[PDB]
Amino acid sequence: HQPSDTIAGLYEAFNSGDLETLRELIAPDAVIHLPGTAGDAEHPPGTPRDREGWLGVWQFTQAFFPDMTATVQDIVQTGDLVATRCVARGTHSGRPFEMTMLNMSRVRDGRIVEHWTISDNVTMLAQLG
Amino acid sequence: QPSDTIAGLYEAFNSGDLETLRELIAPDAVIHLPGTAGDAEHPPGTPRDREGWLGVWQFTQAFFPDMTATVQDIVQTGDLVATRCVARGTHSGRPFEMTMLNMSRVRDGRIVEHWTISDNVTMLAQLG
Repeated sequence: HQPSDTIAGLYEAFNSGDLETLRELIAPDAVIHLPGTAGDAEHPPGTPRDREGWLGVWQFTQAFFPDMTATVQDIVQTGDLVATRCVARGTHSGRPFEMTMLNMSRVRDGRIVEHWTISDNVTMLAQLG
Repeated sequence: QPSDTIAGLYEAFNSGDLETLRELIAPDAVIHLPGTAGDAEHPPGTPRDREGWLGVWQFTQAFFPDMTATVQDIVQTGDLVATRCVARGTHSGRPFEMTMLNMSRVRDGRIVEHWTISDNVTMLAQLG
């Protein structure tokens, strides 16, 4: 049950802003598949990122939603593959939101080497307005 | 096995096989669809039942008649199955390829709870 621990560790490290642990748990050359909403001028939607590209998107999001946290609700593991359902919880200027995240991660030697994630942004925006 | 149920589900969606869909999904299943699937009568975040889900799926099928969903990775622990799928098609001459992530609870060979989200923004970027 090591890969499951890696992924649990990841979301805790994101919540705490723990860069050292994030960089331990994600390989520098990991293949990160972010959703189309995270696409920009340099990465069109569908283009994979590396670790530091992912951590860059995370930091941008955190600037807008400084109290946003992810809690793991369900986790399943088979071999080196871990899938998770999380709930992202925060407030936008005093109005609380609650958004589902679904993730799939490949772990090798206790490091994430591939990751897919999508968030239910439309539901979050419905809650805020 | 629960893995077999979920593999059967996506095959049944691809084939348009309503009979098998209704066998594999309990009528009272709790279906958590993304906010894009919300409307005037069912606000974003409100769970649906099977027939509500199959209603949204029929609209989606009618809109992208050549779309297929292929299970790429499947993980199982107990009664919980997660899948990564790729939805593929060609919409009016433009090919598209979009990730779907799903999580399903299976009991007695039927889906009783389901969460799904699809990377719609990437799909729309590929078409326009």
